[PDB]
Amino acid sequence: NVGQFNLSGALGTRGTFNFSHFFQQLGLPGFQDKPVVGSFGFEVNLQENQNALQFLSSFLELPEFLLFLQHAISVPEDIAR
Amino acid sequence: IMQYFSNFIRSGNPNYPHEFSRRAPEFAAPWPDFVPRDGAESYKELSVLLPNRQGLKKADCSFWSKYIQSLKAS
Amino acid sequence: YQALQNSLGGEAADAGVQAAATWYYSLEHDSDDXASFSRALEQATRDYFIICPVIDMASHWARTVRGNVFMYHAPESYSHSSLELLTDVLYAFGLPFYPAYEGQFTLEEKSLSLK
Ligand SMILES: *[C@@H]1O[C@H](CO)[C@@H](O)[C@H](O)[C@H]1NC(C)=O
Repeated sequence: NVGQFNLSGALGTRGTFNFSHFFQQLGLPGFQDKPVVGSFGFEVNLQENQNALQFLSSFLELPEFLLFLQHAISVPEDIAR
Repeated sequence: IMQYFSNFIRSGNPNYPHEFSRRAPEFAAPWPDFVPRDGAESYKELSVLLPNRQGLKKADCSFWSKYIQSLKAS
Repeated sequence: YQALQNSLGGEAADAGVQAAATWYYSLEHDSDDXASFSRALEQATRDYFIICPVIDMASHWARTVRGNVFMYHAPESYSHSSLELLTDVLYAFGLPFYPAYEGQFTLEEKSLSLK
């Protein structure tokens, strides 16, 4: 839902980040159901950011990730804090 | 090899003698988990160097498990 | 669908030959990756239509004493896809020496073509 901006029931607009300015730069209506500048003067590519969100969503479904987590828990803090 | 098998009997993992310790094995190279995906499927070879290898009999077992099990399913 | 059936079929397969070739070459009928599917199919049809019939004919010609038999194989190239001639015809007819292709061939390709 973050990738598709289906956020009306999860996000309000009172916060200090300016969503109207963000969506105006992107040419988008807002919450559904030139260099673009986002937070802190970072240049934002929406398609790359949406691909990154899709990557994490599938990354969290891999059965290999649970095995990675199990093995990574055992790595000593002396070599990886 | 007796230390590999003892470790598995004691803790369920050939690499560790204890369930609540995760110190790396020193008697030989670590034994990887079997991950059932192409490119993975690692095994321990019981030779003198005890190496880790991937995809045992991949071609031959594809013949039996894919082609032959489909001939018998028709 | 038609690419997979037409390639290995049309008096070239019953329902069993298609399944055997599908297994042997890892051909996925219901994929959408035209790239990978074409690569696998091209490997499948090159053997069926080109390479193995050549080896069968050389074997028959040598086994039945029809004449002297000599076989070559030109390994895969990436260099001259703009030319429609394949590697064996380009070398056998000496295209590295053509004035129209000056600057496009190395001295090693000229030396190989001359041999
Ligand atoms: C968001 O930005 C626009 C233009 O920069 C501005 O007009 C608007 O007041 C801002 N929203 C706020 C400050 O809540």
